[PDB]
Amino acid sequence: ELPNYLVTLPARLNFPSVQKVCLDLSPGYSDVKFTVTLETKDKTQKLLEYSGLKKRHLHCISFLVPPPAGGTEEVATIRVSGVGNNISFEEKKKVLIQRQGNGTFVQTDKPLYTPGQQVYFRIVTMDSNFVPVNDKYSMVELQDPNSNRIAQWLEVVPEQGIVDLSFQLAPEAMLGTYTVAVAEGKTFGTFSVEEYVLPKFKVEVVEPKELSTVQESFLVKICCRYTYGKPMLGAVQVSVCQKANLPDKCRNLSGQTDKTGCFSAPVDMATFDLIGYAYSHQINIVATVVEEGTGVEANATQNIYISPQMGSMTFEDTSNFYHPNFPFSGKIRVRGHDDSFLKNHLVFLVIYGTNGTFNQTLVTDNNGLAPFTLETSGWNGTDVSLEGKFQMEDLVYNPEQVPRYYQNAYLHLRPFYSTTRSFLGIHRLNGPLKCGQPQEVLVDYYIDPADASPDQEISFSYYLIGKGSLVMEGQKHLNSKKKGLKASFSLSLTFTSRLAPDPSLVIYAIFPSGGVVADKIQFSVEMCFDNQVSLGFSPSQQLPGAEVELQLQAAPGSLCALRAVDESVLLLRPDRELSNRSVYGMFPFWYGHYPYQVAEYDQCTDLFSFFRDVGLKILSNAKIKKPVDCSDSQVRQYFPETWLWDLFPIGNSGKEAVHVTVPDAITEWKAMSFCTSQSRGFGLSPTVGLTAFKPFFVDLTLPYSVVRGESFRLTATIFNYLKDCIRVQTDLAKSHEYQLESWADSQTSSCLCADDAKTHHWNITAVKLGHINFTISTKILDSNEPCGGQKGFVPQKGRSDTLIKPVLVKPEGVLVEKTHSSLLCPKGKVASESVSLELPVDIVPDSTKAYVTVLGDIMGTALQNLDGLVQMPSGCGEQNMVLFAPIIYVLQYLEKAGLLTEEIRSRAVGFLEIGYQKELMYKHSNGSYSAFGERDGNGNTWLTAFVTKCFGQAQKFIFIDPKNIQDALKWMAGNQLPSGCYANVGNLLHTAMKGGVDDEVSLTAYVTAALLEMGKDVDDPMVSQGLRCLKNSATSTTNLYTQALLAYIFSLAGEMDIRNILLKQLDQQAIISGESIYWSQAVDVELTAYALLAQLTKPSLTQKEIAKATSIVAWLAKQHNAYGGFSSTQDTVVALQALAKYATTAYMPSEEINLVVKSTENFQRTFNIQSVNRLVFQQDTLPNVPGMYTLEASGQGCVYVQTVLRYNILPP
Repeated sequence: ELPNYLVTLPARLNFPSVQKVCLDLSPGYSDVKFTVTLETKDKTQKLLEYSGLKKRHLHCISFLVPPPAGGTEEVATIRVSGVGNNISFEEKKKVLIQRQGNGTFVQTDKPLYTPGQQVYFRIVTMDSNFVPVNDKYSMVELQDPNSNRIAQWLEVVPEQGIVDLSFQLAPEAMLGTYTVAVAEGKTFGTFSVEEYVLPKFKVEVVEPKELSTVQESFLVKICCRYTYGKPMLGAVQVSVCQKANLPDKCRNLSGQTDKTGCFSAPVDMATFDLIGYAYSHQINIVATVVEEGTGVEANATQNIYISPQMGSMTFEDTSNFYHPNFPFSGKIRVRGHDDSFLKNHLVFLVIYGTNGTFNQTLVTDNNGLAPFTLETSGWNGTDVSLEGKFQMEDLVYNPEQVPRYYQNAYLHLRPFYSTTRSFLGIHRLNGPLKCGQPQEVLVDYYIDPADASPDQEISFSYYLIGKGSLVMEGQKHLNSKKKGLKASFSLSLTFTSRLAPDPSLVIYAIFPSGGVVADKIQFSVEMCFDNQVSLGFSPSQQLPGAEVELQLQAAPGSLCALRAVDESVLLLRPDRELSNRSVYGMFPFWYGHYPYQVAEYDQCTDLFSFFRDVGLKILSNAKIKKPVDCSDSQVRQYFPETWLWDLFPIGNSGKEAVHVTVPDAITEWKAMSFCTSQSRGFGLSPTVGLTAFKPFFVDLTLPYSVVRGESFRLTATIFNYLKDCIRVQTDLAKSHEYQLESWADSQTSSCLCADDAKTHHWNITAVKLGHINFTISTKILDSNEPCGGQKGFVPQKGRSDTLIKPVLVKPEGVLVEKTHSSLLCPKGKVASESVSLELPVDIVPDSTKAYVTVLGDIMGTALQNLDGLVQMPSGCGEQNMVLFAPIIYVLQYLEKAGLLTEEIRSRAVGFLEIGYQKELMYKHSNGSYSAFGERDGNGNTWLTAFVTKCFGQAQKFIFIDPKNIQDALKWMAGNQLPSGCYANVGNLLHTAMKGGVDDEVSLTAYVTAALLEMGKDVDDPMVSQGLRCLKNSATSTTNLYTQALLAYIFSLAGEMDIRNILLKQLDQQAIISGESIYWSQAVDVELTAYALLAQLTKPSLTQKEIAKATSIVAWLAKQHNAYGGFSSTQDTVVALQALAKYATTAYMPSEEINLVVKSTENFQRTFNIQSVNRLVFQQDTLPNVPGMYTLEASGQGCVYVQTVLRYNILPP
């Protein structure tokens, strides 16, 4: 009898967690002493210290993880040693300790906001074991669509791992996709802001789910459903279309819905491409429903792939491996073409192997499961292949017609390592298992009584492993004294949130000959949270304005964050999802085997592959490893946007019930919640709904913006959902803020029967500016006369309705935007400038809107993109030169703008040090620099000028050799000729690189501009040699690009004789866009960089040119694709060069600026711009009648202040 040990532990170790190690003991020993200890570079801790017993003992302990030595990565050594009585077993393996990603998300109360409203958001950080961490937040920033950090929160703490923040938008807040970025990382939450109106109906496809070629005609059922669940009536236009790989094959249906509310029509596919491979097999259905009377329309899209498979069957519950000389079992799940499941269907099973191909026929049951149990006695331990088909024949794969093929299932089986003649198998537990409930597994066995021997009571060791960690352990002893036969037993397993969506389970057994019989299966648990959260409403369908009981159920001691939103704002845009797919989605990287830093294998199906397939480190001395192969009335004023945004504390009962008032809307409020306990973990409720509904009410169709002075149509649609015919009476209220031209001058009494909508129309002229209220009241008139064909009934509740709707009113005419700029940049003295706000007097009253905006630092976005540009290095191709070009310009801009942190500068110059050797061996021996390999080809003159530009501006950082400069000087000593330029010779023919046009005088400008940034200047003869080809060529100018490069070459030449003529066609041809002006004609950013770099050469500059250049740096600053994207080979380098010379000339970053604005009627405002809120783009409206304004600034730094006068003019 040979005793043996086993040691198991996880392979990937996480610091904020406690992990499990286990040691398995044979009978015998008991005079030796087995330890397993984790050791590392600075300590060695004790995990298990144990002496053996007379049985198989599985000792399991929980241990805390050491911190990583590098901060996020460690290869620690796990050591097993058995000492005592002159024998010393010793074995070392390796494990990985790493800090896992704390998964961070941000949710908002809505994805879509009007101007003048307040955005609320919640911010959650997560651990991988689903307990939220109270980690410190550095900075939370809220950025513009024009990428200005308009809000910033510094040093904010989460209570119970979550933090709720708020931000107020301007009444004149501009429209686009605002961003909430978190902790300088990957956590982005985008919310859109635009001018909208709330729809009251959604439109959806009902009957076409999936389309196949088997049928001949199908049905479309477009159903328009209101947001409170009632059906509606309107005009439907349906357009079905096919995409061309060219006239689009399309069919248009039209009609009107019914009392059910769904409109149906049959569609035949004689129109669509069902013949062969001509168009795309992807039908697009677009439905447009116009509501009657009001005329508001809704769209509905549906993209349906034309399925060419009649059926598909898979191996859902089948193992990868078979035990030899023992029966095999499996399930086959046979699915149809459109979510249908084949019952009692024929299954053609065929098995391939070294013995040959054998035949099997099968029939399923009325569920769709297909069970097969077979014998592997004749397989003699060889790799076999399972194959399953539908029938004996097959449909013909026509290469010219539409193919109708099947999905024949294939599986490859490899035998278990047959070191024993015993059997151990697990019957599976189908698909999705419910979390929290205890499940039962049935596991069968057969011990052969000739190798294992009868006298030893055998023990089966069961491991339940989830997310690469030993979750639940055990060992069960069964007597084998009876010379036992094939029997079975059961195990109890509970699946929690610590268990995976796909956890595994291994039962092994060790015999006294060293043989192991073992089996590993995988499960399917639904994506669980350990905190069961139930969000409920009582009575879940209430009239609006009354209270409901909101019940939150979670763990005791929880913080429950609740969000209740309207369905209509979800009908504009779909919000960011928060479900079990989303929370589990941002985590996992454990998917499969060991990590690649730590997996050591020997190479030219066993227990080692069983533990490797779950990612569990394991070591022993037994034969557990296969040897290695070489292979009544109610007033309605209300908030339509977010009902509930309150956090709630949960007491010791685990349930909290509150009374909340439903807002005065006829809609569905979708509510959801997520809770946090530190003990149990994170929870998440399913999204529930509260239908706020009244039987008889009023809805208004009105735009949210009405321009003043002229008429617009207001539609009042009255809805009846009762069971009687009622004589309604509508009354539009009268106020001085609007007027009407007597469209039946209100007081309108009219009959309307059940489930009906009646619209009244008015043409209203807006008189007063701003947010004005439209007020309407409806009453049920008494039964004087039997209207509607029957005697009218009068209800008792909800007889009267009154709706008040606000509407923004804007002044009439076109908007003149008169802008003025200033750069108040002092150096330790007060600096006083002034602006003038003047207007031509033809204006409408109350239209003058003016605001003054101060910004500290011009670059207000992508600050971390400059520091993140230094990553992902390479050593081959032309990608390395482009990816390592702009790091020099980025670090030049960092050291000229007070942001050169020495650690990232040292890392970037180390990267450029190891990239300078990988760019130095691209030199041609003729004197130029090569592109693809050494001595491969003579490149263009632009490539030589660019490599001497990126080499000659790196000697302030890194040792660059000077000999290639002299070789390049001898190289273009023959390139330029006085009797004609453009010798050219060679060209860059590279993937997705073109550069510019690169004609004669442009390449002359590159070779006479890029060659002087080694500290060189004028008195050179080579600028005069290039100048001789430009003495006559300056007259032609070759469009705006080459007049910009000729402006660049005479801008640094220092002469004025043929400079100023073409300067009267450069600056005034700029594309003026507010305070962010630029030039146009990839292309536009290159021309703006060339123009800005052309102005910033001469030393004779003043305040107005500096403020104009500040506007150019502002437009180049508010871009994410200019820097951080190296797609264009002369955009990022030239733009950062222009930013570097702008930092060279006058501008310095704002350290501390006290600024104050003053007017003439005793109004002053003081702004404080420190070093931590210099990125904040902060404004202030001006309440004065517009005129003279004075500004002054003091301290250290520069601030850019721009003022805007936006008013409206009536048009002559």
